[PDB]
Amino acid sequence: VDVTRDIVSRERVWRTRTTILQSTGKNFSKNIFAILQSVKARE
Amino acid sequence: NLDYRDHEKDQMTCLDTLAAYYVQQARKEKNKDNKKDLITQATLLYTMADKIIMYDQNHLLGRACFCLLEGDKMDQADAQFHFVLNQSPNNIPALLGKACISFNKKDYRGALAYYKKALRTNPGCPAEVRLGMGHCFVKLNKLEKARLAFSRALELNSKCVGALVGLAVLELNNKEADSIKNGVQLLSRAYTIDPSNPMVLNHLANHFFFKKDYSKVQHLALHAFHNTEVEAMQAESCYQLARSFHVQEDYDQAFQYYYQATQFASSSFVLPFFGLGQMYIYRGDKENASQCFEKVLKAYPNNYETMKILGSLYAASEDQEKRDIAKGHLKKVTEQYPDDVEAWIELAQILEQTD
Repeated sequence: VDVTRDIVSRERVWRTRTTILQSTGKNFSKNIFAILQSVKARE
Repeated sequence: NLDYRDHEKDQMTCLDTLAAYYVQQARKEKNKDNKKDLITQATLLYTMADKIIMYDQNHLLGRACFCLLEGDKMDQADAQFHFVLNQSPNNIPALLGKACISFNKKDYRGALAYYKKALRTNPGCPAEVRLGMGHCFVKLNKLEKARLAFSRALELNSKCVGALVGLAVLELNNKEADSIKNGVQLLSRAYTIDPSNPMVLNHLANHFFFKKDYSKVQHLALHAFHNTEVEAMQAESCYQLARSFHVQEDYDQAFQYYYQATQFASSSFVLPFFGLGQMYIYRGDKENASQCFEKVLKAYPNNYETMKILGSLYAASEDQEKRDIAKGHLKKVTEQYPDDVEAWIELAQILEQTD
């Protein structure tokens, strides 16, 4: 029916599942993979 | 020299006219001849003129003025014009040539100091040498000086339109005051004395555009277009045509004119970029309206240009390449109050993801 494309075309989804996974801020992995790699060399 | 007993001097003076009036007549070409047809005759006899006497008071004028006709090699023409001061500068236009080259390099300080010597001696020239000085008094905020130059040019000879249309261009900014002088004394007088001018035709067209008389704007802009050669007048002549076509819900013909206005002369003014910005909205090709509207802010922002990219905003979500411009445009409509009605809607339409 047209009721589907009448609503999926005008609405706004600001948040979904994948939004929830990332922080709202800026936390890259340069400060994460650094220790992640340091832990593997000591073993 | 048949039997004139050594009269080579007058022969070289004869061929000097055939090496200078050709370049002088190549600029005012007619409809049956081209430019190269008078350039090729100006290049052949100049070499034959230098067989008797070389490097004289006017022979350097030809080498210098050969570069203005092709639009290149400006340093060569300035170095050839300076030599007339070191050989025998016995006239004023022997030195006036350097100021025209200073004008092409966007040097009005070097040009104004050279146009002062043109009025002290005031030699003979039907072209009103004071006209080029009143043309450089247009810049650097000398409105008290350029009118005093155009008035003397109008009192010596009213035949010159180059001293009259300037006062029309000096008066186009006043739209609420002095309208009759600007549509009649500066537009109806310059037209009846010289109808083949695309400047007065463009200005009569843009003056008639506000009076809602589009029947003559498109008629005059076609005649203001085919006789001009340089790219400064033709982009504006196409811009008037596409402006007259946009208000008639005729964007098909106006789109190509808006494209030609930017393809001919791009660094002229901000109007053709904004016309293509409001034009690319059509047919759903609003992608390129953003690229053409980007160059509008580079000159200066406007309260009307801020709502252009805001309405044609392709930013949706997690798209900071395009939402920053909509926010910065909305910050321009927020302070001023040009009867804002939907300005607050586009404000909240971005701030739903933010606070």
